[PDB]
Amino acid sequence: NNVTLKNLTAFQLLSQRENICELLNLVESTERHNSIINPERQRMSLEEMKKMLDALKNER
Amino acid sequence: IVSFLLLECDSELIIASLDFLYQYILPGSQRITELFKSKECSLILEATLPNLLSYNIATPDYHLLQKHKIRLIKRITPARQNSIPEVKFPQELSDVSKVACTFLCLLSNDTDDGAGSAFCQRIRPLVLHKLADIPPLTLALSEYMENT
Amino acid sequence: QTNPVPVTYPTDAYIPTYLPDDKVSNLADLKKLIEMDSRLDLYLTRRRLDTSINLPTNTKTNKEMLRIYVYNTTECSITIQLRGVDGGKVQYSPNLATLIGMQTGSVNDAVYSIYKYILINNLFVTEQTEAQDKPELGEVKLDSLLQKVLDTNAAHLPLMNVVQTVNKLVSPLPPIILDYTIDLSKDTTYGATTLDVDVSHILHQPQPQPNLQKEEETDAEDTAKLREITKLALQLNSSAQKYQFFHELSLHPRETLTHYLWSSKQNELVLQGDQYFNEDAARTSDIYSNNNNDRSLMGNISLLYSQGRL
Amino acid sequence: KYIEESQAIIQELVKLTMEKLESKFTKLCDLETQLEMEKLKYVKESEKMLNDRLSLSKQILDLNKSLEELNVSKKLVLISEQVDSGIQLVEKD
Amino acid sequence: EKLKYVKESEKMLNDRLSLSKQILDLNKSLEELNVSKKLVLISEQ
Repeated sequence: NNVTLKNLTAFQLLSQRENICELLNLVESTERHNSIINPERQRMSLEEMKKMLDALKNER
Repeated sequence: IVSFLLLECDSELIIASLDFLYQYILPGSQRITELFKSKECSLILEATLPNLLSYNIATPDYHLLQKHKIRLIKRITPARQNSIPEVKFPQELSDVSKVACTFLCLLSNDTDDGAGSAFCQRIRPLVLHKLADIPPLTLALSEYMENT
Repeated sequence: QTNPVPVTYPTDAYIPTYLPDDKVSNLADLKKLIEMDSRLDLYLTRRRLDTSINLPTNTKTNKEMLRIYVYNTTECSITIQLRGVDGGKVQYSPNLATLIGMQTGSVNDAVYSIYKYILINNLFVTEQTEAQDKPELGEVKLDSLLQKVLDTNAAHLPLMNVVQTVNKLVSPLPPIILDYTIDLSKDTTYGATTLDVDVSHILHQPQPQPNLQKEEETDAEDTAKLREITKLALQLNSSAQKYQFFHELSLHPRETLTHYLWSSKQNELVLQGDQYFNEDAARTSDIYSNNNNDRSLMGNISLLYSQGRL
Repeated sequence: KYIEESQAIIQELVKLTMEKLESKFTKLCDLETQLEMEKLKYVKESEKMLNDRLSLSKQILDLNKSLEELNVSKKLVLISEQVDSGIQLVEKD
Repeated sequence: EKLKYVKESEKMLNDRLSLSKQILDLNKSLEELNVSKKLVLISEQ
């Protein structure tokens, strides 16, 4: 919750190193990439959108 | 900018918006017309200015009275009920209220039969309530009460 | 409140505007939704302000009565209250009841009527009134009636004094009082002794609704929803920044790679600037030894001695 | 495909929601105009009643004084707790 | 709020008319016995 010079430099360096290691394909981030996408959450949100759209369609 | 006026928890932002609007409508009357041409700005000003008059000055509270119940004092003296609690009145305004008073005074000095003068007449009764609750407001809104 | 209460969690976040409009096709809808949310907020916050006009009246918008019997039976004051009496309706003094046209009302109604009377008859000392005809400005010139009401033989009381006298001129509704002293000769009386008193204001019982149980819940729910939305917006920003980095790399590889190398070297140099400050390097004679190739520690001694601090 | 269907659905949903909210806003604006009209009429009538009440109370005071001047045992009394509720000439001791 | 305003306006109008009738009758009675002035509603000029 506190930000010092050490924390800032470490954060920036970590981001840079992660990006570069991803360029060389030296990292497997399936867990993060599927917790952010979360296809289950995608299906849930899609069904919620469909239900809301049907509700708006039938009120007329 | 008038939406900025609509806030409540930031005195400095309100004072900045009021200063900008003052400097805006200051030179003449065509700018008053351009300001009140918009329906949203008109509505927000009409709903905001009288409430900005009584901004953070601790008006007399008539709710302690409604909550105060009247009984007989338990206890050879005759039976009194109880004394109605006192009601205090404010003795000075806040900066936001002073700036709003100056803005209303400036806005009232426009030519009749044109916008800005009809605004004061649409706003008058709420200002009368405010004046009844705050005497320094009656002293400070002299130019507004003259041109109305 | 007069200040926005600085908090510890992020309260908002920008939406990135450097994404390609062709690939991302739902930014326009999100911005439309944000605008509509702002409009709804404006409308609610505006219409939740008090702008209702209430002029002083009474008899605001039955057969229900009550009879009280008193009788001495054989073989002294009496006071009665009704507990439906609050400060919301009081008894105006008989003098004030001639200034205003009513006898019973609220306190704010009395104050408003006093101010309206001072307005109708021109009694405020103004610039024009002084120029036409010493009293100060914004003072009230008293008439015979105002003097009979305030009980002052002065002429130029200010306004605070007038409204404080108004506070003086108010008393609660008087209770029921009977004077049935005694009766000892007759067997029983059951005389008239009847009082017809309204109890309508007590059997109707207009009560308010329960509060402070959903306000806190609503506040907490809205805060949680706003924080979730802000977290999602920050995640979007992170993804967009990674995309922008890789796009820039695809455009100019050499410059971005040189920048990466230089920045990594510099950040690694920075992160190694406090390693010999841990009470282990401090308590042992290693970092003070001259055999260190880098002598950035002992070399200061001379200067530190000349400054006297040491 | 997945995201494409979601995009079409989102377009339609946003369109319908915007239309619904704009209709609600129009209704609210009309109702607000009506409220302002009624408030203006009420303000006019209430100011008239208040001025009449104050003037009538002062006149009642003067007339009771005059009745006491000419030796008349009558008084002018409010029928109820106001002036608007009615006044009448009654007799006392 | 709108309903409140409408109701109060109508009540005020009715009370005004009733008060005018009462004032007319009281002025007639005062003229009957003796008087120097008459009750006057400001609204009627």
